[PDB]
Amino acid sequence: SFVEDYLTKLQERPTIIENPNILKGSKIFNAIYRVDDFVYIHIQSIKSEDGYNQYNVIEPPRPTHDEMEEIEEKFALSIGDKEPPEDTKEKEKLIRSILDKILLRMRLSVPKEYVIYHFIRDKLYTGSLEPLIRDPYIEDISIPGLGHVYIVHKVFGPMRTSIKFENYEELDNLIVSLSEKSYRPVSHNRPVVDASLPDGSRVNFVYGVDISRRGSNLTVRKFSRVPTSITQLIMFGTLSSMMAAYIWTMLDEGMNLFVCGETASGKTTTLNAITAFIPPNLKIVTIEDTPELTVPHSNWVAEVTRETGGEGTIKLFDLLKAALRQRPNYILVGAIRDKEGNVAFQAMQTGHSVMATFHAANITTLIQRLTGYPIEVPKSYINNLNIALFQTALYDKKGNLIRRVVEVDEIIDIDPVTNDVVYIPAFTYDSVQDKMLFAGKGSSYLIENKIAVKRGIDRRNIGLLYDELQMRSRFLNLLVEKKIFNYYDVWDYILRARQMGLEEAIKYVSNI
Amino acid sequence: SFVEDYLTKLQERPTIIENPNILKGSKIFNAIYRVDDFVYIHIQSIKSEDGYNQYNVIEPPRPTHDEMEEIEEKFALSIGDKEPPEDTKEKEKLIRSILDKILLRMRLSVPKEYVIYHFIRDKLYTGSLEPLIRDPYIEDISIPGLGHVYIVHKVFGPMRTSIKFENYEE
Ligand SMILES: Nc1ncnc2c1ncn2[C@@H]1O[C@H](COP(=O)(O)OP(=O)(O)O)[C@@H](O)[C@H]1O
Ligand SMILES: [Mg+2]
Repeated sequence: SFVEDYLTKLQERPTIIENPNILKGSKIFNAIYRVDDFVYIHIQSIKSEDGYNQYNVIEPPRPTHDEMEEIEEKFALSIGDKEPPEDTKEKEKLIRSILDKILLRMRLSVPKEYVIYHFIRDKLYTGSLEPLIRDPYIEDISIPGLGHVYIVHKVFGPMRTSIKFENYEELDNLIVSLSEKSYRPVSHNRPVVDASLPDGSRVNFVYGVDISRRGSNLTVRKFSRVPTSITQLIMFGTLSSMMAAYIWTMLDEGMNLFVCGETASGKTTTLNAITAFIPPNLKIVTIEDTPELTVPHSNWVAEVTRETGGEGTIKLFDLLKAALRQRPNYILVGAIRDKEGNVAFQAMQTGHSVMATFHAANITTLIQRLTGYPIEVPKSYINNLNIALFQTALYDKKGNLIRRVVEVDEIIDIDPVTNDVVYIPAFTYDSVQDKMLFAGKGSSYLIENKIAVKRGIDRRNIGLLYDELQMRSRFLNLLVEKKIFNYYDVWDYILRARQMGLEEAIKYVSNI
Repeated sequence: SFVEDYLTKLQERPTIIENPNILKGSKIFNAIYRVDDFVYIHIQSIKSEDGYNQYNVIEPPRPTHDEMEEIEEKFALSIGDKEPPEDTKEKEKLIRSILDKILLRMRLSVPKEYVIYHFIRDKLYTGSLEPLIRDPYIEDISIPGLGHVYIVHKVFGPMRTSIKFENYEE
């Protein structure tokens, strides 16, 4: 076996372990754990001089270079005109079959199963990075330029791996090839690309020695295909159950809402979580530069922009215009920054609800940016946007990083004397006690001028609305208590609440 | 009676109603109305958690792939790299004439009227979508991606149809 082989070259043998969690804290060890049937990891407790532990990937041996060239060329010669299917499984099925035909009649330097591993690894997956992708104990992967691949391991922290890139052009080719597999090719014109690998891991590419002077570089950040849910956000303290119940009520009624803040404040995460509040039987069109939103609704159009360096380039603006003809109930724009913002408000003015993330720390800044170049939403249409929430990163007393929705504003008007926004802060934040404050009872213009009127409830039975709100807050609190945190489970519980009512829903989930 | 054929696989018995207006707005229902001679619609409420009720298309049975393929081949032959005229109604007329000419002495697994329906439906109209286009109670039709065709119905609101697209290429 390829593994046992490797061991025999060693000065002294490492102990086989199920996983590195046992090695935690320790520092006198020597171990090999299994990842795939094709990937074993050898971890060495002896630091390098620069304090890196060594992460050694054990893979089966590769065929010769000339063998590989012969195979690729034959593979290319077969089928070479036909395009492969889009479906990843059907694609791999086809490739393995074709490969099996070519190899059958060949005399290989290494076993067939090994040629197959490496061919598939390089052609369909992430090549020499694939073992790192497959190890669940890897958090982050970095190729900073020529040299080793560095990782952050959940047990050992930063480690130097046995994988090396010693050639500029080979490194360029890796970045080009991986970005193409991530559906968003780099180019010299647009050498910086954020995207996701097929497994869902986030990847950042920086292409070309003219920008990344030690060679093209990349960073992979692993993390769930399952998006963070609204119950997790409540448990984190990012928003209260009442705040979530409020948003839930508003999305039930088609309100337009922007999630605002600075970069990495968590805006996209919050937008994705609250999307689960959009009623299930509605049409959702998402428009993004790269996919991040994981919408659970069935009627979901997911559109992504494209840069070609010429004809065929499609921007958020173009997609948003097309959405006016796609009968969506909600349009979710990944981020609004340029003239697509103007079209977002056109969408609102034509009866489509909209959510987006936006870069602004407060309502004053949000309105200045919406109404100014290059967005130029006219002032009298600004109140089509109903709600702006503002989210920020902070440190607590201990120094731990936290993210908090620090204000939720209802947009009422722009005052003609003179050009200041009229708004109501429905929620605010006390940074000292780390608590969310509600305005609250009989403070919301949206509850008591839009929803109450639709309902159509009188100003003296308005308690009925605030009671439904307090109700939704209890149900959410209950989900948190019972540790219903998974995105799709939370979605199911929300749909369940739609389909038997709150009163019946709270009382159910109280049992477990 | 391709409708009766469809009906009999059904455990429950859809009421025939000829007009779905009389169901607005009932949360329980299992009925059938006619759209035209070749299209009946079976609508049904279920306990779906995402709030989509069922809109099932009832069309005549298709001829086999081999039957259809033979027909398309002969049709191509009968044209002989001649471009259609430029009118459109005179087109369908010419196409239906050629069809009769070709099906005249063929033996098909399904009635010849059904062969013509499907053939004309895929060649001239919108294929599997055509019943939805023909149904006057449908406002929106969406194929958002792989999965079901979704519609918005004047009586029932958004519904999930029985029509499915599960292959990227097609
Ligand atoms: N409420 C939260 N609590 C903790 N971490 C969060 C929260 N929201 C987002 N994150 C994490 O913070 C980082 C930035 O999140 P993201 O939603 O992309 O922010 P933005 O969209 O503002 O750039 C990501 O790693 C994400 O997993
Ligand atoms: Mg974001």
